[PDB]
Amino acid sequence: GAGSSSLEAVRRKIRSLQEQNYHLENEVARLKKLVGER
Amino acid sequence: GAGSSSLEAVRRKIRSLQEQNYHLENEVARLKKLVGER
Repeated sequence: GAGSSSLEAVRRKIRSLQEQNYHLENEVARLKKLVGER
Repeated sequence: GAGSSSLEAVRRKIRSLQEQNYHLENEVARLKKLVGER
């Protein structure tokens, strides 16, 4: 009743988000490195 | 859905990763728009 937060749902969200975290992290990081204008 | 185990750890990893997703998403995005190099 007053508990549960979808383990499978959060499991796929955690794993998925994780991938995106490293994807956006490396994307942004590499983005700057690629940019590094001025 | 269902589970009951580290729901807090995963819930925090999901919530955290989520925030980072939107943080890096809005960051990178605004970046590519900011960098607009080359």
